[PDB]
Amino acid sequence: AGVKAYELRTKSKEQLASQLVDLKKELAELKVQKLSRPSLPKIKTVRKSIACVLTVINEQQREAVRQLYKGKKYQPKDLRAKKTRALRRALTKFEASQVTEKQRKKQIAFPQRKYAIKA
Amino acid sequence: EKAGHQTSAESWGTGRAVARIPRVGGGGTGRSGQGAFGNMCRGGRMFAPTKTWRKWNVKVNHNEKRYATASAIAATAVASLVLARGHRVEKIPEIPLVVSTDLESIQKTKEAVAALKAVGAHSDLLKVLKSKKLRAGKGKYRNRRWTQRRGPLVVYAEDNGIVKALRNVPGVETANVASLNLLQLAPGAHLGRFVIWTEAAFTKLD
Amino acid sequence: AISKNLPILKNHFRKHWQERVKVHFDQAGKKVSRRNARATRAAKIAPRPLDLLRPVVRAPTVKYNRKVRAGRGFTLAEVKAAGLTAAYARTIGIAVDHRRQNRNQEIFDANVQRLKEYQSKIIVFPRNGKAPEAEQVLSAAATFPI
Amino acid sequence: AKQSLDVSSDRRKARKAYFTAPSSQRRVLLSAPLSKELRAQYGIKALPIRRDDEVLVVRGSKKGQEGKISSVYRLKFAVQVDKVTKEKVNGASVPINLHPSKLVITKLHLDKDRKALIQRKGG
RNA sequence: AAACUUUCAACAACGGAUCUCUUGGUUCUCGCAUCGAUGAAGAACGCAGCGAAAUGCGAUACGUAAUGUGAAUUGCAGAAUUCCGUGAAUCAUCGAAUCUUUGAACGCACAUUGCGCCCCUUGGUAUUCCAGGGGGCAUGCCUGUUUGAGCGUCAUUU
RNA sequence: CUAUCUAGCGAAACCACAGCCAAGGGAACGGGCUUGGCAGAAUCAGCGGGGAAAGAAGACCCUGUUGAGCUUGACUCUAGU
RNA sequence: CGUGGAGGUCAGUGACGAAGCCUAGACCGUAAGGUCGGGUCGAACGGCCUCUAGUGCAGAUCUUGGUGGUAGUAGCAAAUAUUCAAAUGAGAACUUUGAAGACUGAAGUGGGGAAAGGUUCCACGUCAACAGCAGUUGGACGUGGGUUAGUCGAUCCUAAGAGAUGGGGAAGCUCCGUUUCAAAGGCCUGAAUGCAGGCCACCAUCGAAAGGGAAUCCGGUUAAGAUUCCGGAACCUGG
RNA sequence: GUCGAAUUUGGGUAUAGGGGCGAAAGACUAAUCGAACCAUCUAGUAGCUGGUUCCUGCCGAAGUUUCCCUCAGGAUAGCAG
RNA sequence: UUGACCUCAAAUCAGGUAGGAGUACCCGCUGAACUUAAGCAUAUCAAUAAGCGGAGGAAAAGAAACCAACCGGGAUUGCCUUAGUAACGGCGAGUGAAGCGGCAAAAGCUCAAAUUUGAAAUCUGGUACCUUCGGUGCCCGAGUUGUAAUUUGGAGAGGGCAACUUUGGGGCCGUUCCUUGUCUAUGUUCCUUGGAACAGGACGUCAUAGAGGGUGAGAAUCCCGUGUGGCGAGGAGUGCGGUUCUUUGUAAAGUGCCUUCGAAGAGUCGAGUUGUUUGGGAAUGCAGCUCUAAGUGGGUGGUAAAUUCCAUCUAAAGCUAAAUAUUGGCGAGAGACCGAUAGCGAACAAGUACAGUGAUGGAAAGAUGAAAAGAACUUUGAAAAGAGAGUGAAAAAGUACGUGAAAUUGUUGAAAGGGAAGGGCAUUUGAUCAGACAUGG
Ligand SMILES: NC[C@@H]1O[C@H](O[C@H]2[C@@H](O)[C@H](O[C@@H]3[C@@H](O)[C@H](N)C[C@H](N)[C@H]3O[C@H]3O[C@H](CO)[C@@H](O)[C@H](O)[C@H]3N)O[C@@H]2CO)[C@H](N)[C@@H](O)[C@@H]1O
Ligand SMILES: NC[C@@H]1O[C@H](O[C@H]2[C@@H](O)[C@H](O[C@@H]3[C@@H](O)[C@H](N)C[C@H](N)[C@H]3O[C@H]3O[C@H](CO)[C@@H](O)[C@H](O)[C@H]3N)O[C@@H]2CO)[C@H](N)[C@@H](O)[C@@H]1O
Ligand SMILES: NC[C@@H]1O[C@H](O[C@H]2[C@@H](O)[C@H](O[C@@H]3[C@@H](O)[C@H](N)C[C@H](N)[C@H]3O[C@H]3O[C@H](CO)[C@@H](O)[C@H](O)[C@H]3N)O[C@@H]2CO)[C@H](N)[C@@H](O)[C@@H]1O
Ligand SMILES: NC[C@@H]1O[C@H](O[C@H]2[C@@H](O)[C@H](O[C@@H]3[C@@H](O)[C@H](N)C[C@H](N)[C@H]3O[C@H]3O[C@H](CO)[C@@H](O)[C@H](O)[C@H]3N)O[C@@H]2CO)[C@H](N)[C@@H](O)[C@@H]1O
Ligand SMILES: NC[C@@H]1O[C@H](O[C@H]2[C@@H](O)[C@H](O[C@@H]3[C@@H](O)[C@H](N)C[C@H](N)[C@H]3O[C@H]3O[C@H](CO)[C@@H](O)[C@H](O)[C@H]3N)O[C@@H]2CO)[C@H](N)[C@@H](O)[C@@H]1O
Ligand SMILES: [Mg+2]
Ligand SMILES: [Mg+2]
Ligand SMILES: [Mg+2]
Ligand SMILES: [Mg+2]
Ligand SMILES: [Mg+2]
Ligand SMILES: [Mg+2]
Ligand SMILES: [Mg+2]
Ligand SMILES: [Mg+2]
Ligand SMILES: [Mg+2]
Ligand SMILES: [Mg+2]
Ligand SMILES: [Mg+2]
Ligand SMILES: [Mg+2]
Ligand SMILES: [Mg+2]
Ligand SMILES: [Mg+2]
Ligand SMILES: [Mg+2]
Ligand SMILES: [Mg+2]
Ligand SMILES: [Mg+2]
Ligand SMILES: [Mg+2]
Ligand SMILES: [Mg+2]
Ligand SMILES: [Mg+2]
Ligand SMILES: [Mg+2]
Ligand SMILES: [Mg+2]
Ligand SMILES: [Mg+2]
Ligand SMILES: [Mg+2]
Ligand SMILES: [Mg+2]
Ligand SMILES: [Mg+2]
Ligand SMILES: [Mg+2]
Ligand SMILES: [Mg+2]
Ligand SMILES: [Mg+2]
Ligand SMILES: [Mg+2]
Ligand SMILES: [Mg+2]
Ligand SMILES: [Mg+2]
Ligand SMILES: [Mg+2]
Ligand SMILES: [Mg+2]
Ligand SMILES: [Mg+2]
Ligand SMILES: [Mg+2]
Ligand SMILES: [Mg+2]
Ligand SMILES: [Mg+2]
Ligand SMILES: [Mg+2]
Ligand SMILES: [Mg+2]
Ligand SMILES: [Mg+2]
Ligand SMILES: [Mg+2]
Ligand SMILES: [Mg+2]
Ligand SMILES: [Mg+2]
Ligand SMILES: [Mg+2]
Ligand SMILES: [Mg+2]
Ligand SMILES: [Mg+2]
Ligand SMILES: [Mg+2]
Ligand SMILES: [Mg+2]
Ligand SMILES: [Mg+2]
Ligand SMILES: [Mg+2]
Ligand SMILES: [Mg+2]
Ligand SMILES: [Mg+2]
Ligand SMILES: [Mg+2]
Ligand SMILES: [Mg+2]
Ligand SMILES: [Mg+2]
Ligand SMILES: [Mg+2]
Ligand SMILES: [Mg+2]
Ligand SMILES: [Mg+2]
Ligand SMILES: [Mg+2]
Ligand SMILES: [Mg+2]
Ligand SMILES: [Mg+2]
Ligand SMILES: [Mg+2]
Ligand SMILES: [Mg+2]
Ligand SMILES: [Mg+2]
Ligand SMILES: [Mg+2]
Ligand SMILES: [Mg+2]
Ligand SMILES: [Mg+2]
Ligand SMILES: [Mg+2]
Ligand SMILES: [Mg+2]
Ligand SMILES: [Mg+2]
Ligand SMILES: [Mg+2]
Ligand SMILES: [Mg+2]
Ligand SMILES: [Mg+2]
Ligand SMILES: [Mg+2]
Ligand SMILES: [Mg+2]
Ligand SMILES: [Mg+2]
Ligand SMILES: [Mg+2]
Ligand SMILES: [Mg+2]
Ligand SMILES: [Mg+2]
Ligand SMILES: [Mg+2]
Ligand SMILES: [Mg+2]
Ligand SMILES: [Mg+2]
Ligand SMILES: [Mg+2]
Ligand SMILES: [Mg+2]
Ligand SMILES: [Mg+2]
Ligand SMILES: [Mg+2]
Ligand SMILES: [Mg+2]
Ligand SMILES: [Mg+2]
Ligand SMILES: [Mg+2]
Ligand SMILES: [Mg+2]
Ligand SMILES: [Mg+2]
Ligand SMILES: [Mg+2]
Ligand SMILES: [Mg+2]
Ligand SMILES: [Mg+2]
Ligand SMILES: [Mg+2]
Ligand SMILES: [Mg+2]
Ligand SMILES: [Mg+2]
Ligand SMILES: [Mg+2]
Ligand SMILES: [Mg+2]
Ligand SMILES: [Mg+2]
Ligand SMILES: [Mg+2]
Ligand SMILES: [Mg+2]
Ligand SMILES: [Mg+2]
Ligand SMILES: [Mg+2]
Ligand SMILES: [Mg+2]
Ligand SMILES: [Mg+2]
Ligand SMILES: [Mg+2]
Ligand SMILES: [Mg+2]
Ligand SMILES: [Mg+2]
Ligand SMILES: [Mg+2]
Ligand SMILES: [Mg+2]
Ligand SMILES: [Mg+2]
Ligand SMILES: [Mg+2]
Ligand SMILES: [Mg+2]
Ligand SMILES: [Mg+2]
Ligand SMILES: [Mg+2]
Ligand SMILES: [Mg+2]
Ligand SMILES: [Mg+2]
Ligand SMILES: [Mg+2]
Ligand SMILES: [Mg+2]
Ligand SMILES: [Mg+2]
Ligand SMILES: [Mg+2]
Ligand SMILES: [Mg+2]
Ligand SMILES: [Mg+2]
Ligand SMILES: [Mg+2]
Ligand SMILES: [Mg+2]
Ligand SMILES: [Mg+2]
Ligand SMILES: [Mg+2]
Ligand SMILES: [Mg+2]
Ligand SMILES: [Mg+2]
Ligand SMILES: [Mg+2]
Ligand SMILES: [Mg+2]
Ligand SMILES: [Mg+2]
Ligand SMILES: [Mg+2]
Ligand SMILES: [Mg+2]
Ligand SMILES: [Mg+2]
Ligand SMILES: [Mg+2]
Ligand SMILES: [Mg+2]
Ligand SMILES: [Mg+2]
Ligand SMILES: [Mg+2]
Ligand SMILES: [Mg+2]
Ligand SMILES: [Mg+2]
Ligand SMILES: [Mg+2]
Ligand SMILES: [Mg+2]
Ligand SMILES: [Mg+2]
Ligand SMILES: [Mg+2]
Ligand SMILES: [Mg+2]
Ligand SMILES: [Mg+2]
Ligand SMILES: [Mg+2]
Ligand SMILES: [Mg+2]
Ligand SMILES: [Mg+2]
Ligand SMILES: [Mg+2]
Ligand SMILES: [Mg+2]
Ligand SMILES: [Mg+2]
Ligand SMILES: [Mg+2]
Ligand SMILES: [Mg+2]
Ligand SMILES: [Mg+2]
Ligand SMILES: [Mg+2]
Ligand SMILES: [Mg+2]
Ligand SMILES: [Mg+2]
Ligand SMILES: [Mg+2]
Ligand SMILES: [Mg+2]
Ligand SMILES: [Mg+2]
Ligand SMILES: [Mg+2]
Ligand SMILES: [Mg+2]
Ligand SMILES: [Mg+2]
């Protein structure tokens, strides 16, 4: 039951804030009835919903902070490439590309010649 | 290598009224005190443990290799051998069976099958259909569950699709006359493979 | 110990030899994969024949000096005597060896001959991609034997 | 035989694969053949069996019996139909596990992507 | 003659040989090249309607998002079974997050759930004192920056 | 208080096979072999003659081109000096 | 002669019963062994020709596992001691209660704590195992309950001692060193916060539940907690 | 035996294996000390004990020679297949 | 008084980086003994184990201060062979490489020392601005104690001269590659046994599919697959062919000829000595201390020295693919392997339960049946259970569960028995088995 990922993404922050609070109100009230009854399997879907609400609220604020940093040279390490320690310190495609002026002319003067031999 | 040798076990020495074999340290578990290393003791190391560098492949002289493949062919001419080797060539017009080279182009099974049956290979075909049986040993779970006889050897010059046509038939195998494997020629080192030749193949032999 | 009448052997196996032991079980797969490694080179390399032209060289000492052998590269004298520069002679696939000077004419002749005669049977494609369809010969040395 | 360097014929991994197959993959191993009628109409031999399919037992001591699929028990590699039940001597009735391959589907419960599957298969 | 003892048989015990099983081991080959201060490896404690393990996870806790898939999961219960459907599932996939207390482990400690300092914000009169919330302060080194020291030292003094 | 008898509970040592002698010869001190004495179910409490009784691959002794603790103008070295 | 596996072959055997096992039953072989019947059994297995080995057991104070005689035997005898009745229970020398007889005799068989254990505490259920007789009982089994602090501890301080830091060794893991051959700071004031005041400056930290130390008592209360809860009366530090 | 001091003792702390510690016994250093405990080198070497797995058929020994830091072992010739 | 400079500090200065894990392979350091020598010290084990520092997907080595002595050869690595050879060795035990030759793979290279000196032409950052692995403009910083171009010995530079040759940067379809989805054959006919047909018989079918697994027993055709082809979706990215641009070029490269010039690495090479190592022997490498070069110089040329020549390379600075390594990691395919005392220790809640203060030590243990149909109900019992009765193909499968051996044990039956028992030959007695019976009714 409970909440749905796409429906939440439309609602505004300040509504989500209140969404949560009455889910916490419910889940709290659940745990009361829970110990007065022969179990209560129902409480699973609301505590999962709280995760979803909180996932979305996170999605927004992260994306929002993603915008505020767009195009800039220095972005929070939270939001960076990840990939690999070893990887992300490898030379950039630019840095590996550089070639000494002596060579760039040698790489022009006599670059590899495609040929063949018939008969 | 590590087998049966992963442990600290020392001997206990004489004087404990216990055999001198190495025995396991510590306590608190049945393993402690038990016999270690050694072939006689459970959980130990096997005597003279098998090595990979055991000599597996065997070298043969090339001329002697061809001498084997040669007689192996000549036996396919002898009616009594091929008969004795367990092949159903009982009737059939003549040995050798040489067949129309059009065979080499047959690309579909139902054709290639009835092609052989009509040239007189039907009886040693049906054989291999009736010889499939569960394997005798534990090789059953070693990826050989089944054991069957040998159908005829269909030998060509060029492969125009006879190979794909007979690749699914139970017991027939196909070979170029340029190669001619002795294993196929004398299965079990048994002379007299029943061999169906194509005229193109047969005229190539010399 | 020492018994009967037998030649004295020397078997160097006191050393933990069973540690460093190489079987080659891979001789099959190290060939099958040695082929596929060459097969797709020539694929990626397109009409070019997998190897440089290699010179004719005398080979040394008092034992193998009788025969003649493929050397490393064509050296310097023969490259200009073939009418082209070093730096270009490597672009058309040819072996250039800057050491090994020429102390022998009969070889120097045959080698420069081996160059022009190579330059003959080739076809060297232009800057562009418009070229005469290029059937690929894989061998070079066996196309220009010695 | 297998011509591919991908498929293996090794008996061990095969039985590992069957028994460790997940629920998604089991659903396909739980395919059932289609009845002479349903074969005609849809031009399709077999489809993964699913719940509410009416069915006909083609094998076993229940052969020639009919009912609707009560549940597909994928955990079990088995299937339950109503009307086919053991009555234990305590008076209770108990569902009898049957195999999809020993069943034939006499009516398909269809929805959109069950339709679109019958179409997605050529035939 | 019994009892007793011994030997044999039958049935019954004791025990798990043997036979047949094999989601395991073992060895050969083939292909690929990716751990970590963006917090790894490893550890601790937790997390399910009913779990002690194994397994999975991290207070969003046997999982949240995304994608596919097309109806189950199943020990009982429960459901919304929300089935021509943005949709079942202990499914596959995984590109988005969460990720307690730790650990090279970074304010200082650490047989302690011990103890400082800085910044923002909320409540208690509140610049100060107490409390809640949020973010912070390791080392060596490089490049840069800002601020300094030295009759090491060149000019200017006026 | 034990032992002893009973209800209940219930081990261990050891074990080639076993268990009456005399002599004989015998690896020169036999439960077994040879010749004699003999020889009758099933058993309980005691006992310390035998079982060359049990305990532990003799420590004494010798052997081993097997050690170790130790000593010294043995052989060969060495920190320090 | 026999065993595991391998190529070949009998189109060999078999759910109408393979293999195994049991047979004071049969036959063959000098023998290793082979063959058959009967029983029990449940899914595989054999003959011949070859190949190949982790291929044949009575011992090794062999290894592991199982089992005997010993044997219903040695034993269940230290710590003065038990008895009558009831209740409960299928069942009582052993449980509960009553009574009688006794003991430890406060340097205790009393009343608390430290280390250590870790729920053993308490209550209800409950006796297969465990309590070397017994068990209706238990420190067992099952299910639950339970440990409340400004003042009692920890926390703070320093002890023997340990240990970073400039540094100096060492190939290095690392060693030395604790004020040393170091530019080692952090207070109170005014002008909401920087400059102007200004003193002062050998020195991380860890190290005591028995050392040092801020400060609580009585009465009541639970099945099980109390200098902690409640009622009343106080005190100490910090605002 | 000693029992008001070279007394008994808790806890904290220090010294570690050719090392410690010793009012000295080769004592003690976790039931381990004339060199701890743990793993590895290690399946250490053994001229020395012990064991060494089916049947039948034929042939059939030696304890002597010489050399050996050789005397419980080898080489060597002899006997044997 | 004010402004720089050198050097040296500080900051919770702005941006970063190192640590740890892993360790099969890889580069180094350090470093044994057991052992062999039938003793033992050199030697051997071994330039090994243990200990330490540093990497990658490979590492390393590499464009020769090489090998040779030939008609010479020509970076490196690996295979084959040199070769159990040369040599080392109480010349004992033992040790032991190299040059050539065949093959695998092949790939070459750049700095330092030169005045741009008619122009620091070089570069880090900050910053706005965009087309963001970056691009421009501006600005602080670096730097003349040397940033750029140019040159690397195979050269090559300056001049002098004389003609011919040659180009750049973007992306827009398709291919290849990685992720990844999906389509693509043929009996469930008859009979018989059985609980179950997957069995045997009958009649068929498909096969570029008769690998394998699943399903109530030996299943090509019941299911998943297998074989052959076909169609999507998302990714890299410059290789392969195809697009059309831009105009790189008031740049760059190639090549001819004359004459002059041609910088080439020091507490290094080399040496002495010490130690160690090596097959390296009057000294193979390595390092300590001491000495310390030259520039037609220097190193090597495997017997030390003087002398005379000859041969061949250019140290003391640097980068690089492939062939090569791989008891680790990830993903696969296999075997004349092992079959629960085997095979890894672990087929299982196995590095677990348990032991130790600690480092460490470290097990046992798979199988009811097709399916729980897991024995309703009656009955004796305090109860655990027993007895009926049910399920099942079977209970001679009942969660002590497939088959159920031996030791050992209970009952029943048979026989024997005066201080063991068992064995050989023979026979009485009993029990028990047999082979031999068809020729006229
Ligand atoms: N087959 C029994 C063997 O017992 C061995 O283990 C046993 C031994 O280690 C040890 O047995 C000792 C024995 O070593 C020593 N030499 C004599 C001693 N009397 C024995 O004792 C053992 O056996 C006796 C006799 O049955 C029993 O009465 C006794 O209870 C038992 N502990 O006690 C263990 C348990 O009996 C091994 N597990 C294995 O070799 C094998 O299982
Ligand atoms: N004689 C009629 C023909 O038999 C042919 O084939 C015969 C067999 O080969 C086939 O039976 C199967 C077969 O389907 C499959 N592809 C192979 C399998 N081994 C065969 O199995 C057969 O042989 C085994 C022994 O091997 C025997 O037990 C039994 O006869 C049978 N099960 O079925 C037939 C029975 O003998 C075809 N079915 C067809 O051409 C036609 O029916
Ligand atoms: N100061 C160093 C920096 O710390 C940063 O990390 C900051 C936080 O993310 C980190 O927070 C830690 C957290 O890691 C951890 N899992 C939970 C913990 N409570 C937090 O701890 C922080 O606050 C506590 C308060 O009691 C302090 O005791 C602790 O020293 C401090 N690190 O503590 C830092 C702030 O004190 C970054 N990891 C990095 O840039 C760098 O290492
Ligand atoms: N010494 C006479 C000859 O000089 C020649 O000198 C070379 C160069 O100096 C000469 O000059 C080339 C010129 O060819 C070409 N077409 C134009 C190019 N800019 C020049 O290039 C040269 O000169 C520039 C200055 O202009 C310098 O930076 C530098 O020396 C070089 N790049 O081109 C020659 C190419 O090899 C060669 N070294 C050789 O032929 C011979 O020695
Ligand atoms: N007695 C009535 C009920 O029996 C039930 O139990 C039934 C079974 O589980 C139990 O089975 C027992 C078994 O437990 C035990 N291990 C022994 C035996 N294998 C079985 O025995 C049973 O089956 C046999 C065979 O037909 C009958 O002869 C016998 O009477 C019967 N008790 O026997 C019972 C049937 O008589 C439950 N225990 C309970 O509901 C109640 O006691
Ligand atoms: Mg083992
Ligand atoms: Mg003994
Ligand atoms: Mg066909
Ligand atoms: Mg087998
Ligand atoms: Mg078998
Ligand atoms: Mg297997
Ligand atoms: Mg198999
Ligand atoms: Mg090549
Ligand atoms: Mg697959
Ligand atoms: Mg395998
Ligand atoms: Mg009922
Ligand atoms: Mg099933
Ligand atoms: Mg859809
Ligand atoms: Mg459509
Ligand atoms: Mg079975
Ligand atoms: Mg509950
Ligand atoms: Mg789970
Ligand atoms: Mg349900
Ligand atoms: Mg249900
Ligand atoms: Mg999943
Ligand atoms: Mg995830
Ligand atoms: Mg974390
Ligand atoms: Mg942390
Ligand atoms: Mg910390
Ligand atoms: Mg905070
Ligand atoms: Mg007595
Ligand atoms: Mg008694
Ligand atoms: Mg006792
Ligand atoms: Mg005992
Ligand atoms: Mg005793
Ligand atoms: Mg006398
Ligand atoms: Mg006598
Ligand atoms: Mg006497
Ligand atoms: Mg006597
Ligand atoms: Mg005796
Ligand atoms: Mg006798
Ligand atoms: Mg006699
Ligand atoms: Mg006499
Ligand atoms: Mg006596
Ligand atoms: Mg005795
Ligand atoms: Mg004793
Ligand atoms: Mg003793
Ligand atoms: Mg002795
Ligand atoms: Mg002894
Ligand atoms: Mg003694
Ligand atoms: Mg002596
Ligand atoms: Mg001697
Ligand atoms: Mg000694
Ligand atoms: Mg065999
Ligand atoms: Mg085997
Ligand atoms: Mg076979
Ligand atoms: Mg066979
Ligand atoms: Mg049959
Ligand atoms: Mg068998
Ligand atoms: Mg018999
Ligand atoms: Mg029978
Ligand atoms: Mg039986
Ligand atoms: Mg049988
Ligand atoms: Mg079965
Ligand atoms: Mg079966
Ligand atoms: Mg063996
Ligand atoms: Mg055996
Ligand atoms: Mg035995
Ligand atoms: Mg024995
Ligand atoms: Mg016993
Ligand atoms: Mg007895
Ligand atoms: Mg008793
Ligand atoms: Mg008694
Ligand atoms: Mg006693
Ligand atoms: Mg008493
Ligand atoms: Mg009473
Ligand atoms: Mg009592
Ligand atoms: Mg008294
Ligand atoms: Mg007192
Ligand atoms: Mg108390
Ligand atoms: Mg209690
Ligand atoms: Mg107890
Ligand atoms: Mg008791
Ligand atoms: Mg009892
Ligand atoms: Mg206090
Ligand atoms: Mg403190
Ligand atoms: Mg101090
Ligand atoms: Mg220190
Ligand atoms: Mg100092
Ligand atoms: Mg300030
Ligand atoms: Mg105190
Ligand atoms: Mg109390
Ligand atoms: Mg109060
Ligand atoms: Mg005295
Ligand atoms: Mg006195
Ligand atoms: Mg040590
Ligand atoms: Mg010593
Ligand atoms: Mg010391
Ligand atoms: Mg003393
Ligand atoms: Mg003494
Ligand atoms: Mg001990
Ligand atoms: Mg001790
Ligand atoms: Mg000693
Ligand atoms: Mg110790
Ligand atoms: Mg210990
Ligand atoms: Mg051994
Ligand atoms: Mg060794
Ligand atoms: Mg030896
Ligand atoms: Mg001796
Ligand atoms: Mg001598
Ligand atoms: Mg002897
Ligand atoms: Mg900063
Ligand atoms: Mg590291
Ligand atoms: Mg390392
Ligand atoms: Mg020796
Ligand atoms: Mg020796
Ligand atoms: Mg010695
Ligand atoms: Mg050495
Ligand atoms: Mg090492
Ligand atoms: Mg890496
Ligand atoms: Mg590679
Ligand atoms: Mg490299
Ligand atoms: Mg060079
Ligand atoms: Mg070379
Ligand atoms: Mg030497
Ligand atoms: Mg000598
Ligand atoms: Mg020698
Ligand atoms: Mg050596
Ligand atoms: Mg060497
Ligand atoms: Mg810039
Ligand atoms: Mg910039
Ligand atoms: Mg040109
Ligand atoms: Mg049928
Ligand atoms: Mg099957
Ligand atoms: Mg059939
Ligand atoms: Mg199959
Ligand atoms: Mg199959
Ligand atoms: Mg199919
Ligand atoms: Mg299909
Ligand atoms: Mg397919
Ligand atoms: Mg140089
Ligand atoms: Mg060294
Ligand atoms: Mg030297
Ligand atoms: Mg390099
Ligand atoms: Mg490279
Ligand atoms: Mg391996
Ligand atoms: Mg490893
Ligand atoms: Mg393969
Ligand atoms: Mg077993
Ligand atoms: Mg095992
Ligand atoms: Mg077992
Ligand atoms: Mg076994
Ligand atoms: Mg085995
Ligand atoms: Mg084990
Ligand atoms: Mg356990
Ligand atoms: Mg241990
Ligand atoms: Mg079992
Ligand atoms: Mg009743
Ligand atoms: Mg009752
Ligand atoms: Mg019954
Ligand atoms: Mg039932
Ligand atoms: Mg029935
Ligand atoms: Mg039956
Ligand atoms: Mg049965
Ligand atoms: Mg059964
Ligand atoms: Mg049951
Ligand atoms: Mg049970
Ligand atoms: Mg049992
Ligand atoms: Mg059973
Ligand atoms: Mg079974
Ligand atoms: Mg039995
Ligand atoms: Mg008597």
